[PDB]
Amino acid sequence: MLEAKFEEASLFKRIIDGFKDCVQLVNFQCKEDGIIAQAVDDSRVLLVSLEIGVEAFQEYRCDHPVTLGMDLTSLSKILRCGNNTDTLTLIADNTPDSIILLFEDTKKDRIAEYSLKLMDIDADFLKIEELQYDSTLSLPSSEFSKIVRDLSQLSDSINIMITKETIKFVADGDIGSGSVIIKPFVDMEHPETSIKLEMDQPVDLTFGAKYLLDIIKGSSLSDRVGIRLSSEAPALFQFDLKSGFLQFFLAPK
Amino acid sequence: MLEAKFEEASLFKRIIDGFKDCVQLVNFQCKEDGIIAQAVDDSRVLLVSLEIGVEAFQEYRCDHPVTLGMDLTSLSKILRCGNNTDTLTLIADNTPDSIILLFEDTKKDRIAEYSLKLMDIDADFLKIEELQYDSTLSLPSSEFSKIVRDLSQLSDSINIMITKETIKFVADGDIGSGSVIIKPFVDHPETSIKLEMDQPVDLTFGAKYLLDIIKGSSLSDRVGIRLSSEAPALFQFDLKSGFLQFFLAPKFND
Amino acid sequence: MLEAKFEEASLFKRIIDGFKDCVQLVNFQCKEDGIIAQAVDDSRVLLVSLEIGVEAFQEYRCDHPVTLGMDLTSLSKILRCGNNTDTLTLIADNTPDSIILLFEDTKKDRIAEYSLKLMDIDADFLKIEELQYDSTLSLPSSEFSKIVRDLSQLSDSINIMITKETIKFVADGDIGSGSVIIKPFVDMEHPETSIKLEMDQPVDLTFGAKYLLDIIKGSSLSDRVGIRLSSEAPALFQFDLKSGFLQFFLAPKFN
Amino acid sequence: TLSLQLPWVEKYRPQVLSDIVGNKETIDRLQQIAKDGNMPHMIISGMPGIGKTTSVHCLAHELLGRSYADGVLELNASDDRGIDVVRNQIKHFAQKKLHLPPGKHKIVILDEADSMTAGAQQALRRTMELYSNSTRFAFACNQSNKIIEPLQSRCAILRYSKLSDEDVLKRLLQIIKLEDVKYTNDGLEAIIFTAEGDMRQAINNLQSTVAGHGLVNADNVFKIVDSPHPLIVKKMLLASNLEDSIQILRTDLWKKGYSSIDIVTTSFRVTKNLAQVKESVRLEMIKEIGLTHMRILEGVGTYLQLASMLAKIHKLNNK
Amino acid sequence: VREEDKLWTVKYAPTNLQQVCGNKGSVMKLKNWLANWENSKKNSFKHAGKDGSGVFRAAMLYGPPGIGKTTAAHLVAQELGYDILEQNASDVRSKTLLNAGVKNALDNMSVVGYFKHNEEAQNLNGKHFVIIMDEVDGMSGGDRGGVGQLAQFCRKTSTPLILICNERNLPKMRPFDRVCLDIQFRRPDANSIKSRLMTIAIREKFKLDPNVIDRLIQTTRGDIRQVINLLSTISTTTKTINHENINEISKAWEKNIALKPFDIAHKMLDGQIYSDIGSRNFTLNDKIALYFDDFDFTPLMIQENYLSTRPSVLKPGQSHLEAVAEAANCISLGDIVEKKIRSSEQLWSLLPLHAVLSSVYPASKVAGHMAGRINFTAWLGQNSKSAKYYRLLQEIHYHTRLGTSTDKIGLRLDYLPTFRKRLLDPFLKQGADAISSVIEVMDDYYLTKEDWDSIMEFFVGPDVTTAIIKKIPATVKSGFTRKYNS
DNA sequence: TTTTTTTATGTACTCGTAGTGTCT
DNA sequence: AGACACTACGAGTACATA
Ligand SMILES: Nc1ncnc2c1ncn2[C@@H]1O[C@H](COP(=O)(O)OP(=O)(O)OP(O)(O)=S)[C@@H](O)[C@H]1O
Ligand SMILES: Nc1ncnc2c1ncn2[C@@H]1O[C@H](COP(=O)(O)OP(=O)(O)OP(O)(O)=S)[C@@H](O)[C@H]1O
Ligand SMILES: [Mg+2]
Ligand SMILES: [Mg+2]
Repeated sequence: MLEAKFEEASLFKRIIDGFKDCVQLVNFQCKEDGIIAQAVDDSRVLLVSLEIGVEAFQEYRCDHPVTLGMDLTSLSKILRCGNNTDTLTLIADNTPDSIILLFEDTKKDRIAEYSLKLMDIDADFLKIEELQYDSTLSLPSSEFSKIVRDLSQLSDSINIMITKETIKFVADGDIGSGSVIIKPFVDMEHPETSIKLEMDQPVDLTFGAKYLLDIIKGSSLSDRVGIRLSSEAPALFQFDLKSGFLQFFLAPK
Repeated sequence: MLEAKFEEASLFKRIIDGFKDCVQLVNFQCKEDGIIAQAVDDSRVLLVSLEIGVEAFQEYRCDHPVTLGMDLTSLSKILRCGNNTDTLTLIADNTPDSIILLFEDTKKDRIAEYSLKLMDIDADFLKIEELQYDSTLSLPSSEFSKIVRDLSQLSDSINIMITKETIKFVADGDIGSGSVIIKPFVDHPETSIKLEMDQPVDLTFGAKYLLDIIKGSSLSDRVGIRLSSEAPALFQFDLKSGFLQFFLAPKFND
Repeated sequence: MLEAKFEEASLFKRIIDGFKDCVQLVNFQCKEDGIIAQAVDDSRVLLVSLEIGVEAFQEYRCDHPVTLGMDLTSLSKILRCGNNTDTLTLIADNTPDSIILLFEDTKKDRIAEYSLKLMDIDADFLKIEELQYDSTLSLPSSEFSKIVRDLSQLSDSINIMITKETIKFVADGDIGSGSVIIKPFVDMEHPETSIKLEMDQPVDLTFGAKYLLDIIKGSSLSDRVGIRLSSEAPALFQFDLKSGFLQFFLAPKFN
Repeated sequence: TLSLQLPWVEKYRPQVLSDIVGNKETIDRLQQIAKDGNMPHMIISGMPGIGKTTSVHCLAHELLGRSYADGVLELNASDDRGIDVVRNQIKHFAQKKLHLPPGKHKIVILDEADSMTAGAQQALRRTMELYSNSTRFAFACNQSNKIIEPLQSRCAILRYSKLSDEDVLKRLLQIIKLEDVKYTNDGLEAIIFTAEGDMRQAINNLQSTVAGHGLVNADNVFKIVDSPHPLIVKKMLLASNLEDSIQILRTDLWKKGYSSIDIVTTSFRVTKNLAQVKESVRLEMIKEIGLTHMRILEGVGTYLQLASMLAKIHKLNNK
Repeated sequence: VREEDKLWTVKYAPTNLQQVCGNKGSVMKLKNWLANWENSKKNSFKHAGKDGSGVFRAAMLYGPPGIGKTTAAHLVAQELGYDILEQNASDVRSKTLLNAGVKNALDNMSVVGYFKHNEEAQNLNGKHFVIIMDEVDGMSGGDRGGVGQLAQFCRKTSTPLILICNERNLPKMRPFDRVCLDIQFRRPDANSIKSRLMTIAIREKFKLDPNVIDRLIQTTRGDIRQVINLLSTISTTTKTINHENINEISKAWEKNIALKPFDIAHKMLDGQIYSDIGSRNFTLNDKIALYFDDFDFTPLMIQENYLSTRPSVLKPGQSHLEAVAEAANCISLGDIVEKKIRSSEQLWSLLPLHAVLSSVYPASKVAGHMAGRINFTAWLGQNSKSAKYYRLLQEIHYHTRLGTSTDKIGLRLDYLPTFRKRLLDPFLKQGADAISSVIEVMDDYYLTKEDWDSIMEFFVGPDVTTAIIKKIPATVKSGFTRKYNS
């Protein structure tokens, strides 16, 4: 029934690499309008929400909302068979017991087949709230991963401040202090690297370092990331490549 | 005495790197014809043979067929220090207690002489017999290596099915299964697949041993695979003057 | 008030990485002529002496001699917080405490302000060693590091022998033995690959493998390293930078 | 000052099995073994400073001749001797090829064998069993009970005993003759008395007295080296009247700077190793000493606690 | 290789099964077990046979070291045509690579048995393997060591599995209790080792008399390897051995092995040791070393079986009850010392004192003859049961906290004697129509069916509900279980 | 005849994700 | 530019303690 012919195995590889060490066993809910994946860690601070539409596939077809449970480690184990010149084709039937993955190469003499056994997991309800966020910023994903991994060295608590149209990332450790200051920049020659900032009221929150370290793992999906800060609601971290996107909802202390 | 001069030390380096993750102690018998080395696995499942002829050395010298017991880990440690553009010379004196390795540079006179202490390998020399094989095929070593690397991630058992001129590599593990189908296509004329199939053969090997065998996928471009229903399969990497063979025994065909 | 501004911010990173493993705490003396640093290993087997003149600092202002005692496992973390096309700024008040690092990007507008708490190291480090050596050689840093890393796998002691136009590095262990012998030549086509050697009397002494492996970590600074050996004297492994040098005084093992 | 001289324990360290004045039986055994060859696996146990490491060193040297450098593998407690070392280095040395005379074998000396972990000791069994025709193992320890029984089953057991007065006196006389030192009978007697069968400690005290005063006399030896700690404690516990024991504890132990923990530990050890009094009274004295030690360890260690301990011991001895 | 280069134990090693000394029954049993192995695999080990060997696919040899377990195993392996393979703790043995190798070798054939000789009519078994594991008790405790991995290996294999260890009944070796056929090699008889020593002495021109091997093997405690090493060590200097120098030889070669916590209890409670004569032979230092051999089970065993002996060291005017009371007082003092030791500040330097107060003094107080049997300490099982009951009571208390508002002990002591009358008593006096009342009472305090089952196990004495629940009609119990499951 | 007993730092092993120099 | 052998530092798991 479910037959989805991927554009390239590397795309699904990256979309799975985005959240390797975040969750283990999850339930992909697949419908006709797209595929949604909701995951909640044990510490109850991040909410992994992955949405991939039909326009992200070279061919996607389905006629029944179904559920596919699986582990992420075995998923990456099957994806490790992928190459750079083969496409992935996902096959699922009316009785969900095993997903069939066909690795097809342009040369029709070498075709690969693999199988993934499903596990049953208690799925969680979708969190798609649009509660108003105080400030909204957009920063290149590589630079954000760099600054996060740099500030994680000093202290395990990263302070984000949005004041006087100046973004401040502070990390006061025991050996010293850390303070990276950035200003809103708009670039006209390279429209992928820019510091976009829209502020309505000053923001000042604290976040866990390992949480941001787990979030920045999705930097391989997109060239830039959108971070929405709010003083009364979980902050949003949004990656988007061309049409499929991933979101982390971090509940601040 | 013995003084064997190589062309490039990288050749011997790759030779040792090929079969150094399966066996540890190897007996190198040097005779007037060349070097012959047979080594049984610690689990006695995979036997490794290696022949290097006299026409593979820049200069060969031998007054008596002499056995040298070598540990492949220390040998790899010694050979790792050399570069790609040196001449390697193995030297052994009377009453062999150690082997000398001369690395001589070609654009300079910098000589690096290393010593390697021999070991006491109380192992019996056995005889290898060639017999008829029901199927004999050849295919690029890198492709077989990637098939093994893809299938070993599910289970440790690899089922080989040669039937109706089709190669079927099956991996039945805990999380699903994996299947690879191969049809012989003879076209570059060098990356072709030459296959002769007489009897449809069904064997089962260990994925770890397959990985240890494909780790030597740097001595040639293709692999010579010879199957047998009641005899251990022969995986061969051909050389300019010798070969590296693995006699891997199949599992119980109950 | 100490105020220094580097031309490239990665030079300080490469310099500190040299001491990162072989030295724990440092005490930078900053004067009007440049920054000096002398440190002793925990086991007190090697002595690190770094000197960087005001030629390296794009800007320099030292009102009075300043002493900055600090830790290297934190300074390296602060330096890795920078960027490849950034500039580094060291600031210290009139009384030395809580040194400030400023990373400023030259392509975009970015300010990274980091702090480092100083430490009160009672042991002074002002000793200078200026004595003639029995042999002075100079060889490419990569060629020396290769031999060191190749002979460190054989044993834990590496013996250096200097004879009449012959440099020998011997290593005898349990799995075998080895010896690399080189001759001093003059290379006209490339000067950075030549090997020079001026000897007064033959030398023969051994070092440990760990300290010799830690020393060659500074090979990423200069393309050529000098080695000064003498009869029972701290061997001088020197990497000369375009504004100063880094010299390791290594102590041999008694036989 | 620029350099020091070698101590007499290291300078006059025996290099031939005849120079050892230890246990005559085991010494002649090892001498005949080195003369004939075929050295078996051995474990030498005893007390510190009686000639265990020197004995095995002399045996290995005499048995290997010039091949000592490449045929003997020395591993002390200062080096890593875990499971990984036994797996890699010891096995590589035992498997190493070496042309030796038809009466010699490669020797693996393991000093302080009582400190090796259980995993390494277990792995050493087959390591010494499969290469018992070209590699031999000699362990030197202080407690043979710390070595597992499977390892002890594959080797000979040599238990070294304390050195009698005559042997240490003869060795000290030889050292004095070789060093031209002025001495006297009472000085040597005091040295041997303070040595307590410890040859290394005896030679060290002799050298220290020589370098500190020049003349080896009982007065000098007593002023530079105090009397043995357990003997004064024994005389204090074996006192018949309470006032005598109290005066001994005050003058000899408390007024000289001996900590209360050391005093109570020495009292416990002496009462444990005592043989003058019966078993029940010894157990009661040990009970009281432990009751006192429980207060000494809690930080209440003073002279009053030791005085009360002595008073309770005397009350127990007071029928 | 020459003759004088091997030890006497190697040149006199058994070359066939007819030269093994003692334990003939064990070697014959293992030989029959290995012979019928293919007869056992052809019917999938369902038929055990008259010998009882054939249902287990693995054999575990356990006994003291140096009696010939490995030797006999290798001998039968070479004699029955099985291709031998050995791996032990001297090689790397972990959960990662050892498991992979052994799994790949359980149902793979041998290339050595194929290439060596496979054309003659020797046996169809040469293609098979025998995985002989030595020093099984030397592996790591946890699962990463591979003891449980090997225990699972002994369940699914197509090749005979041979396990050889020196210490069998250990916690680490618990998984091997019901998976492999156990064979115990015991102390060899004196006649066979006597003949072997006669032969090895007449061969080496060693003068030796038959009167000494008895005391020799007695002090050696059944170890032929140690005996051979002893003769090889002393024969070089003393050419003739007899009843004159045997005392020094026995005193110098005494096997100093730690006793199990059962022999320690026997030696501690032995009245002859504390006599005026035995005191100066087995000194107090040896008595403390006895406890230090195993300082974890000795005090528990002493406290368990100190009042189960007949004392022979009773002072004039003292009864058995007085000595037992003093021993129990010293036991309590030693317990206080042990609590001070195994608590904060780590006062381990008080371990010798705990030797005297806990074990030495109470045993000396009641030393004598053993009336019955040396019973194992029940304090371990009682502590485990008490911990389980405390966990269950904690769950019950945290379930009922919303209504009870009391402590754990306050709920166990007073609330349960009423919960019993509320829950279970309406079942005995009303039948099956009182189920709704019990359900309401349990939901009033958020009780569960498992909680109801655990509640009835706390009462003791005249209230033992273990038979009361059986006296309840099964219809009422089934109705209650079905009602609570809806 | 048969298996657990707290906390406390030192010791030893292993798997283990990770950071970086090297090879088709 | 990239893939993967080599590797060293970090969490886990037990094991003694006179
Ligand atoms: N029998 C002896 N004859 C002569 N000198 C001896 C004798 N025993 C010991 N010594 C001296 O003591 C020094 C050290 O002896 P060792 O053998 O190291 O002591 P030990 O018996 O091994 O006890 P350890 O090492 O503390 S376990 C030697 O270098 C000699 O100077
Ligand atoms: N019953 C026996 N008869 C004759 N010699 C024996 C006997 N048992 C042991 N030996 C000797 O002891 C040597 C070692 O025997 P092993 O079987 O290795 O000892 P073990 O019983 O396996 O105990 P280990 O190895 O410590 S687990 C043999 O080579 C023989 O020389
Ligand atoms: Mg010693
Ligand atoms: Mg054995």
